Amino acid sequence: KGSVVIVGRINLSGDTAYAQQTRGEEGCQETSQTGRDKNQVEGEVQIVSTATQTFLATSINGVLWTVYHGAGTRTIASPKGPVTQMYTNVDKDLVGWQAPQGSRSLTPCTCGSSDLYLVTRHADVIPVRRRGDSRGSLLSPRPISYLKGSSGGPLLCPAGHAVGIFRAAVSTRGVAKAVQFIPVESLETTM
Ligand SMILES: CC[C@@H]1[C@@H]2CN(C(=O)[C@H](C(C)(C)C)NC(=O)O[C@@H]3C[C@H]3CCCCC(F)(F)c3nc4ccc(OC)cc4nc3O2)[C@@H]1C(=O)N[C@]1(C(=O)NS(=O)(=O)C2(C)CC2)C[C@H]1C(F)F
Ligand SMILES: [Zn+2]
Repeated sequence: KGSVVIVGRINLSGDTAYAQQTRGEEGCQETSQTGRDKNQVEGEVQIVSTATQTFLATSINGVLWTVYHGAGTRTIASPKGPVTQMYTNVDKDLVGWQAPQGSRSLTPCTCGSSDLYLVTRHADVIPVRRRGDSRGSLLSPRPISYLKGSSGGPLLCPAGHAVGIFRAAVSTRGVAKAVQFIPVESLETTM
């Protein structure tokens, strides 16, 4: 199987969040096969792809994290070739690689706030009220299509710290009313 490939990023650096593509589909396929990706990486949230799926990955504390259901055990492409996972936990649906040079990491949240914000692959910033250790409700439910492809993205607190990694959606008749996430403390213990 090929490597996971960074194909874009969610730009959160200014006042407006927006998605940027950094590699098209043909270059993605080539880079997945070689594992050699010379592109410059920037930012906290990467858009990533395999031959068959596309999703997100988020840097927290120097590790680029994503979901096992997207990445499996795959290496990630890098300027020096394929990079093997540093963390794999199928029970948490969690994998991680060393964060690429040029990326910026989020800091784990320590404030205990329940007012969260989910960042999607389309750079929507979606308010979510935390409802448990691993769940939160959308303030404005929407069709699940709007969340598809955003696993591996972050939930952030009002100060912009990482609270969790988006894992699964709670859906009724195709409407997403809530999200399920890997809490950052689960990452912190993994580290
Ligand atoms: C494969 C898709 C996974 C499945 C089902 N699933 C759901 O969300 C389902 C739907 C389908 C009914 C919505 N809800 C749901 O279980 O709710 C229940 C309350 C939750 C409690 C159970 C949590 C289960 C889990 F998550 F831990 C999970 N652990 C796994 C571990 C190992 C593994 O090894 C192969 C597969 C695993 N598979 C898992 O879950 C996930 C999903 O779709 N995630 C999102 C996404 O965007 N993926 S993605 O980027 O498009 C893609 C596919 C390209 C990568 C955010 C969703 C976006 F769509 F909203
Ligand atoms: Zn916080």
